[PDB]
Parts: sequence; structure tokens; C-alpha cells
Amino acid sequence: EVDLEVYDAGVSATAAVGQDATNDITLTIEEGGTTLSSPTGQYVVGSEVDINGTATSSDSVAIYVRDDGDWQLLEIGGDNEISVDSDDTFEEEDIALSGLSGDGSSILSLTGTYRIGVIDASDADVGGDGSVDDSLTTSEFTSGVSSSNSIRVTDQAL
Amino acid sequence: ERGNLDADSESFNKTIQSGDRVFLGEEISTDAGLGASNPLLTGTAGNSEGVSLDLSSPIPQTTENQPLGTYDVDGSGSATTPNVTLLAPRITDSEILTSSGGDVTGSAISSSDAGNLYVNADYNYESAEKVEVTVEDPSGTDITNEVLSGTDTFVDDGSIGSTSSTGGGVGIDMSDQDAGEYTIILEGAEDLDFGDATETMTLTISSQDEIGIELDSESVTQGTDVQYTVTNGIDGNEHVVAMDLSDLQNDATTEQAKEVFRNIGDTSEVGIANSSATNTSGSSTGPTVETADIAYAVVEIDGASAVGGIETQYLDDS
Amino acid sequence: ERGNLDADSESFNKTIQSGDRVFLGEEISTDAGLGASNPLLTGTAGNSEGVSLDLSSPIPQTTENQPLGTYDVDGSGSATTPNVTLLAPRITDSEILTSSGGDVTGSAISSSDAGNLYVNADYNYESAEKVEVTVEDPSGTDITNEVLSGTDTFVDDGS
Repeated sequence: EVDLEVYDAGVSATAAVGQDATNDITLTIEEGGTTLSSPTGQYVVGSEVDINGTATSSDSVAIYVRDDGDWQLLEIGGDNEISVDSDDTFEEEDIALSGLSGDGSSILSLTGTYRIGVIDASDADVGGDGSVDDSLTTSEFTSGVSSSNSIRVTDQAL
Repeated sequence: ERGNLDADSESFNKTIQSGDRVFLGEEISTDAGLGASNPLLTGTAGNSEGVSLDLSSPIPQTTENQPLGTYDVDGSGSATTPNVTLLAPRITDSEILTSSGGDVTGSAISSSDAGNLYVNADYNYESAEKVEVTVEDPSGTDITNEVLSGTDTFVDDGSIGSTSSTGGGVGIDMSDQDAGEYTIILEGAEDLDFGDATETMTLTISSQDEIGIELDSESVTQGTDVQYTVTNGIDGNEHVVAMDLSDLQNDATTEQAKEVFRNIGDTSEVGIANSSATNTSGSSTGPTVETADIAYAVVEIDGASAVGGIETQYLDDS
Repeated sequence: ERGNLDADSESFNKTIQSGDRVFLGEEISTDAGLGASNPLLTGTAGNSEGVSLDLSSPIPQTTENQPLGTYDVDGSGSATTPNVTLLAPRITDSEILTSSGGDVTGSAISSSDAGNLYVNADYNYESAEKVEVTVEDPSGTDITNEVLSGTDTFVDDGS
């Protein structure tokens, strides 16, 4: 909870530290939920799917995949980010997760149950150039605003 | 002084001398000058003859009770002695231009590039009063001190097209502000702020969301022309809309592929291009339909969006 | 030149000479001519006497602050010397006619026969500036370059 205190007219800045406020107003500060919707539940290996989700307070978002270790970055392509509209919603076209180049995609190639999460631009190369180019660990991924959901990949039969 | 206002770092002066000019809404100063040495003035000719001009009081407006013209001390007569001509206050042209030119008024601009904007105007009243600039947020609050960058809120006469702070014009750094539609207000320093002396220039700030494209229809048949619009682009620059030749019908010819994009709208050139050369609609000299691989139409933008068109005729049903 | 605008393939000219005509919305050029040799002008008679005309600045409109009439260098006096008369800009009549006559403005026409249409107009300002033609679709987009056939978008007076 965050408060704002006003003071009577003519009071000085230094002398206003001790005098009580004439009135007040309070507001609450939390962090917005940035979650994914479509890459959840099931995924056929080699298939293409869109990236669907929402982000209340975000400008650039990145998608990471984890399996018994580091969160390997998934190279979605252009600028490795997705913009967010005024409706606090971000979307991407149909992307083949395993098809795309990068070591992040290589984890999802093999059949199993994994985890996929999204993170805001708060990383920014964990400090440095304005680009998402790292493999954030568990502490780094969790420290910023993020969310992850369980995903498993199934075999493809024509 | 008067007539050279910035020479003394003054935003205004009301010490009128003989033979100078006076505007409709002024408030003459009765101190030393032609405000205590000769407070009563009478018209000379035209509609203003006989009518009196009281300098000790504020001057009326809208060309009623104070006709425009030269004023004598004696009236219509044989004397040409302490003297005032009465003009009208005016703002003629005003624009918002980026650091390298390009009007951006009334058009949405990217927040990243909206950091070196300039405001310029031409006004009739340069001898009397400078014109103020006041940036207002969509909520309606004076944010001028936050966005001001230089020139001290005063913009000189002329100086339209001045892309540098050296010339007249004030720079505003609107990059930090959020997305919204903003209004820049221009008006005189003290008195000349009524109609025809003030102008509100609007400005839209919105995210640099990737260039937006929309179609008036998504499900169409062959032969039906479809209009495509490019949205949220930097004004004065040439985009390229591409067409993959794989979607083209196999039995098409070279001249049959150069007419997929029409010259409708803001389109500049149409044709088919390759990694080495291009074949425009002007002549069939570059790559052929089998030789080329892309169909393009370079399109500019005027304002916030530009519109083009396509011919869905001779397109694969997919 | 000025007064014979198409003689030099120019769409406009702002080099005013003595005794010529000037319209309400013009923007005089301060280069060689009567824009640097005599930038200050004063009225002669009628409602325009005494009123000044600043050629170095754009001229106001709607017959306010700039009355119509002849302007001297000396004002109402005994001099008839560098000189400007101020008229008003006007378009009087304009029609769309088929290749063999017949006005078709404001009336539906067949697409097959709408292939040799013409646009004509009469305007007051022929010495100063030509008048442009811009065809707009119902969606509101400039399609002039697609439908243009000749005359280079400039239509002459009369005709």
C-alpha cells in the first residue's frame, strides 16, 4: 500500500517532515500477470502453433523452454520479441516450435513432458545490450515477471 | 524596443512611437511614448475617418467600433503628425517537423522517434508580442515544462522549415510521455490570443507497433480487387509490399505478373524483382516471370496510413 | 511570365510586376520583382484607402484586414507608381462532358461509355495559378494517376 500526503499552504519542504498531513490517499502496487494460453497441454512434434497470451505491463516478451536445467532461449525469429496491444494482449502467427533453428527448439524435439514460460523485457540480456540473448537460470527467470505452464510433446502419425 | 522585440530579450513591449503599427487586441501603455504625449487619436480616410481611437483604453476587436486604417491627430486633414495604423492579428501557417524535416502534425508518430520534434509558425504580430507554445496532454494539463528543450517557449516569425534550434522554433521531447493524442496551443504573449491569433495543432502519440496491414475483405473470389492499407509508418519513406510468385497461377506470363498490384492509391512503382535486377511495369527488360521470383509495389505514405490495391485475378485458389 | 502562365510550362508564378493583379490567398515572392523593390504598399481609394498591404507576408482573406482595390506606393495621393490591384479568387462554372458533348455531372453513367470523359472549369485566377484536378474514389483515395489521360492535370481558363 502506497500513500500520498498533502500539507497546508505556505509550509516549507524541510519543515513539513514532522507536521501531520491535512489529507491522504492510498493505492496498491502489484505486478501484472503475463501468461501463455495456446502452447499448453499437448503438442505434436514438428507441428506449428501460434503464441497466445496476455501481458498487462510489458513491451517485449520472450519464450523459454526448460528441462532438468537451464531455460534455453527459443529463437522465435524477428527480434525475439512480441509487442503488446492496448488490450494487454500479445499474439504471434503459427510457429513450428521444433522446426525453428536454435538449441532451445532442440529440447522439444524429443518426446517427453517439459515446461515452457514467457518473460517480459525486464531481462534485457540480464543487464547490457537491449536484446534478449541469454539462457536465464531458474533464479533469473523467476526473479522477473514471468509465468510457466506444463507442456508435453506427442509423436506425429499421418 | 518595438519592431525588434527579441533585441532586448523582451516577450512584448507597449511603448508605441509615431508611425508604428497597432493591432486589434492591444492594451497601450500610458507611460512615456505615444500614450501620454498624444492619448486621443482620430481616423484619416476610408471607413475609419472621423472615428476616434482611445489609446488610454484597450482597443476593441472584430473590426467593429474601430475600423482598420491610418489614424491622424487631426483626422482627415492636412496634417501628417503622430500616427498609428491599425492592422489585424493573424497566424498564417504552422507545422510540426522532425529533426530532418517532414510535417508530422495531425498524424500518429512513433514514441521512439518523437524525441526531436519542432514547432514553427508564422504570425502577423511580430513587432508587438511573441507567440507562446503550450503542450497539453489529452487529460488537459500543461506539460510544457516537462517537454521543453530550448528556445525558451518563444518562436520567431518566419523560420518555417527550421530543423535546428538555432533558428526560430521550439523543440519538444515527447518521447517520455505515454501514447495518446496531444494538442499544441499557440497564442500571443499578453493580449493577442483571440480568434485568428491562436491555433491548436494536434499530435498523436502511439506505440511503434510493427507496420499494420488490413484488408477490406478476407474471403474473396477471383477478379475481385482488394484494397490493402499500410498503417503506422514513418511519413515520407517508401515501403515495399511483396508478392510471392508461388501463389501466382502457373500459366501466367511476364506481362501477366506485373499487373498484380495496381497504381491505385499511393503506389509509386509496380513490377517484379529478383535478387539481382528488377522488371518494372515500364518495360519488359529485367527478369521474366520464370526468371523472377517476387512481385512488388513500392508505396510511400502521406500522413499516418497509405492505401493500395491488388488484383486477385490470376491467383491460385489457396 | 505572369499573366501568360502556360507560356513557360509553369503551373504558377509569384513574380509580380507593377500594375498587375493579386488575389486574396497569394504568397508573394520576395525575390526580384515587386517584392524586394517595393515591399510596403498602401491603399488608394474606397474602403482600401490608408490600409497597408504587406507583400513580404501572406495576404489575408475573406475581405477582412485587406480591402479590395487599387494600392499605391504613396496612398491616396498624386502618384500613380508601383501598383497592385487586389481581386478575389473564383471558380464560376465547371462541368463534366462526354467525348461528343453532354453534361454528365451529378448523374449516373454507364461504365462502358465512361471512358472518354472530360473535366472543364472557368476560374478567375488565370494569371497567377492553374487549377488542379484530383479524382477521389468513394473510399477517399487519390486515384488521379490511374485515370489521367492527358493535358497534365492542368485545365485552362475558358474551354
